[PDB]
Amino acid sequence: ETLNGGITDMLTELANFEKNVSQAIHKYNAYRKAASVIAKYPHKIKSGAEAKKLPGVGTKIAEKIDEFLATGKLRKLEKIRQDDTSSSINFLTRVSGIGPSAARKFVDEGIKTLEDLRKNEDKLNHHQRIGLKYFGDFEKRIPREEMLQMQDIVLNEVKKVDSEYIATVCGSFRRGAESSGDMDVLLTHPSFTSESTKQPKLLHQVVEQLQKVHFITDTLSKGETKFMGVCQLPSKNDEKEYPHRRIDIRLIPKDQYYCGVLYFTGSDIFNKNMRAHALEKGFTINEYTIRPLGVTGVAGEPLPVDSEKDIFDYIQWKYREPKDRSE
DNA sequence: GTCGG
DNA sequence: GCTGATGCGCC
DNA sequence: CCGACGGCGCATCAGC
Ligand SMILES: Nc1ccn([C@H]2C[C@H](O)[C@@H](COP(=O)(O)OP(=O)(O)OP(=O)(O)O)O2)c(=O)n1
Ligand SMILES: [Cl-]
Ligand SMILES: [Cl-]
Ligand SMILES: [Mg+2]
Ligand SMILES: [Mg+2]
Ligand code: NA
Ligand code: NA
Ligand code: NA
Repeated sequence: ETLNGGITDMLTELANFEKNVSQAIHKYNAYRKAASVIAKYPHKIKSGAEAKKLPGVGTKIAEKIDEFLATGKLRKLEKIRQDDTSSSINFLTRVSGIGPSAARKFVDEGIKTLEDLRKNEDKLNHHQRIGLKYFGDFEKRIPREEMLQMQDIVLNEVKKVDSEYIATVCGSFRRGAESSGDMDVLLTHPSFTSESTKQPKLLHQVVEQLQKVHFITDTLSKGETKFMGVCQLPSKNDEKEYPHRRIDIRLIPKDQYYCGVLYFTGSDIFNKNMRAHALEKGFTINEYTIRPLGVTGVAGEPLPVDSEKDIFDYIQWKYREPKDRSE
């Protein structure tokens, strides 16, 4: 039981319908902003009107909140749940590497279930095949206890490649979450800055060492600065194995560490809303820089940054600890 | 879907 | 190959 | 067919 749990689950469910079925990404974003502001609200919502006062709730969402508050359900969602087609499209998007577009296509050709995907593996790309192979594993959360073991493995192996590397586990882990959806690792090295890429293969050396020791087991995508893949803790004899887990590693210029760690710590909705506040203050924020906004459209050169807090400072936000950036 | 130019 | 658009994903 | 909305890495396709 969470305070306005009913409402936020309804809106979250509709968000996912819009993104996955209607391919209406802004409606997705609207529903999520509403869910977010309502989850922050410290009172029980008693009407649509009350909700309408909040930023990002308008007429239509207020009417839905009135309906749900009177009846305990939403007709629109009942119909969507009874629609086999919608339900298949939505389910398939949960496979890593099947987005809304591929899900729709698969369903159009009558591929609607996990069994159907295994029968039509030849229709899937490498990434999708891996998402399917570990589907059950990727559904499951990682207890913090395991995240700590995984961190120890990563930091130790990284140190063995070169002790000038610094690896920081971000995402929900950094936000103090008791369980995590995956492992996000921010990487820096003194040879890679906004000025110069001096050393080649900097990210590659880490990935290959983590592969050598059989921690990283599969690669979904890979470039010079981002690794997206799979890893697994070692297990003991006749102990059942650990689930395979999703891992993301991001290599950021050392001199842009605070912008990177801010981005990688999230949450996602926090980030979008911090970046949104930046815009209405005449700045733009990415994982590399905070820049002031001109007029021609263009951003100006990066502003100096010496902490996560300095970024909040530019935009008139009081600092938020990582744990206070979750939903 | 909402908000604001 | 390029530029630009799309589809996958990340926080 | 009021348009903006947060921003970008990697992979792949279109029209050169
Ligand atoms: N668990 C199973 C069952 C059957 N098959 C085989 C038999 C067929 O050669 C092919 C599937 O053909 P179907 O058209 O029966 O499979 P569909 O998934 O299309 O049938 P449905 O309409 O029931 O979804 O795969 C399989 O690989 N695995
Ligand atoms: Cl939309
Ligand atoms: Cl920085
Ligand atoms: Mg994560
Ligand atoms: Mg996430
Ligand atoms: Na409102
Ligand atoms: Na997916
Ligand atoms: Na991740």
